[PDB]
Amino acid sequence: TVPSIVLNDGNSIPQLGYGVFKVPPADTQRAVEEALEVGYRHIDTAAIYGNEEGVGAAIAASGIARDDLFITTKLWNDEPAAAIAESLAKLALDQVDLYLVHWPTPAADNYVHAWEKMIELRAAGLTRSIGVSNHLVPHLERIVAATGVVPAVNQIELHPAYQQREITDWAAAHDVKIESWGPLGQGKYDLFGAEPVTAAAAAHGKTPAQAVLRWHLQKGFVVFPKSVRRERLEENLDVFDFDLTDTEIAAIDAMDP
Ligand SMILES: [Cl-]
Ligand SMILES: [Cl-]
Ligand SMILES: [Mg+2]
Ligand SMILES: [Mg+2]
Repeated sequence: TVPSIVLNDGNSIPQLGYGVFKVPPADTQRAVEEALEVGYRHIDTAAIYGNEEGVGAAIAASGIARDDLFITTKLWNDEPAAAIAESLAKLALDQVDLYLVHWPTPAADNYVHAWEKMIELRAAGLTRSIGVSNHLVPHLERIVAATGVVPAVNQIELHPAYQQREITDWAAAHDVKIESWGPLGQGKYDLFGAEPVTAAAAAHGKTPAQAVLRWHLQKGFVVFPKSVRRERLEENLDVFDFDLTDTEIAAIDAMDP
């Protein structure tokens, strides 16, 4: 099953979650109920852009203890507070488990302020944990030095061809968990056809997608494979029954230059 990762604030998070994806608002409830039945307990609603009413309905009708669920969401575009408050209403929840704000600005003149706001959100109990996205080592050092609060999570683009090692190393050194955004390259390159990928799939009797997912997992990363078809939901979840060897992992790691 899905292992629970330790967050720096005392909370634990299921390593693999369901990313609500490609679902019109009316079918959202049904989709989440399906993920719940499959076995997912970690839900990420980012991709639905605030169309969370259906998510709330599913949770409410699920029968699952609040404490057994992990609700994640992110602010896309002074407004995290307004944003989260609205989401809470839609979700019919007192708080979410994890809240993340957007990539720092090219102007880099507000990410600190943004972090201060997140800290207040947390203090206000709107979210149990606070994290960031696309924060580089310098961004991270800056917010920590400025606020004294270390993010629980840092969401960054991550896949074999692009690993952002500086970030992951730093994170590991400071107890920050990494969430792999676009874990499978987003179909931008031939990931499934890569020798290191096919080789692992073949050896373990898994699919290439599965092998890659496993790679992230063994590396200690948090992932939200964006599933649509039940078949995929299933496969995406069934990646805890095998282990890539150290050699298998290194071959994949070598995919980046
Ligand atoms: Cl709640
Ligand atoms: Cl992807
Ligand atoms: Mg340090
Ligand atoms: Mg070993």
